[PDB]
Amino acid sequence: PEQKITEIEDGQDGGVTPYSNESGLV
Amino acid sequence: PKDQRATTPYMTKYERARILGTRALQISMNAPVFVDLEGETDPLRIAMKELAEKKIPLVIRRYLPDGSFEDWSVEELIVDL
Amino acid sequence: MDQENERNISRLWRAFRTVKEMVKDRGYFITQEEVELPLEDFKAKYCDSMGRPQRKMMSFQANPTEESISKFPDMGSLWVEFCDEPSVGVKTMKTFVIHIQEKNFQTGIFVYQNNITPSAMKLVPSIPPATIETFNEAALVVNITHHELVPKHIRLSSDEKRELLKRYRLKESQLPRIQRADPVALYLGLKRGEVVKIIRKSETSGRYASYRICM
DNA sequence: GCTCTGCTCCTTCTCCTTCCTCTCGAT
DNA sequence: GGAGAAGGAGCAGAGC
RNA sequence: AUCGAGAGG
Repeated sequence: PEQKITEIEDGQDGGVTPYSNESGLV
Repeated sequence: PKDQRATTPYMTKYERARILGTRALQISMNAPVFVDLEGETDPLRIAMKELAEKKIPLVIRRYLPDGSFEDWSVEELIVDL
Repeated sequence: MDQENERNISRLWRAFRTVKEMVKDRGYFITQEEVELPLEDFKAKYCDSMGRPQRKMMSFQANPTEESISKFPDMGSLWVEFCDEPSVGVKTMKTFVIHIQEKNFQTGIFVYQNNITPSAMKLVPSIPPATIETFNEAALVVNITHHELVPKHIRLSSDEKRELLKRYRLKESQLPRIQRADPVALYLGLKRGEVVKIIRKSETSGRYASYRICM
C-alpha cells in the first residue's frame, strides 16, 4: 500500500519470489 | 478454488505460532516493520503487534489430505485464540 | 432334540423368524406379521402331524420392495430354502443351484441343517451372475443385529458411495474396512466394494455416522 | 467297493525387548 | 514367553 | 575405540 516499506524494488522487476524463502526478506 | 473454501475462517494456534515465528525472524533479519515501534525491540513482540493489526504480509497454504489446498491470507483469518 | 422335545423345533422356528427378518432387512417385501409368526402357528403351518417340522415347506420366494428397487434398480428376486438333509452333499447343492438356474433367481439362500461338504461348497459360486449365500440353522437361531453392541448398518447405493468418496476426497482404499465373512456383512450379503453406513450412539455427540467398505 | 485325491487337522519347530545418566577398569 | 510360519499326518468323500 | 561391572534417576 502507501507503506513503501512493504514493496521490494527487486520484486518490481520480478526479481523476488514472494512465495519462496530463497528470496528471503520479502 | 478461490471460493468454496471449506476450512475454518479462524487462525489455528499452529498457524499463529509459525506466522509469528517466521515474521519475527524476518524482523530479526532487519526487515521493514509495518507498525510503529513503540519502544519495541523484541522481534517477537513486534511481530505480535503486527499480528494484532493484521499487518503481517503472509498467506497460509492449507494442504488437504488428497494433495489439494486452500490459500488463506492472514488478514482473512480470524485471529481469535 | 426329539420330536417330543419340541425345543429343536422351536430353535428351527427361531431361525425361520430371523431369516424373515434378514430377508426383510435385505430390502425384500416381508411383512411384520409374516416375521411375527407364533411357534404354535409355525407348527400348525410347517410341522408335520407327527411332530416333524416339514423343513422343505419352509422354503419361500422373496421379492424386492418398490423402494428397494428404486434405490437398487438391479435388485432381483430371492429364493430361500432349508436343507432337508443333515449333511449337505453336492447332490443336493446342485439341485438347489438348478432351481435358481431354472427360475432365474438373482440370488438364493441355502440353509444348512447340520453341516456341508466341500463338494457342495465349491459349487455354491459356480453360476454367475447369480449369487448363493449360505447359513447354518444354528447360526440363525439368534439374530445378532438386535444385540446391544451391534449398531444399525445401512447398505449404500453406488451413487451414495460415489458421492461419499468424492465429498471426502477419498479413494476406496482409504475407507475403514469390513471383511465379507463378518457376521453382519454376511447378514447384509455385502459384495466386495459395497459401502455401509453405520450409525452409532456416542458420548461426545448424540450419534455418529461411520462408513465401512466390504473387502 | 476300494483305493484315490484331495484336504484340514493337528503337532513340532524359530524369533525379541522404558528412558536416561554417572563412574571405573579390562582389552 | 507366545506369538507366527512351515510341515507332517489322518481321515470324509469320490471316481474307476 | 569396544566390553563387562558397580551405582544414580
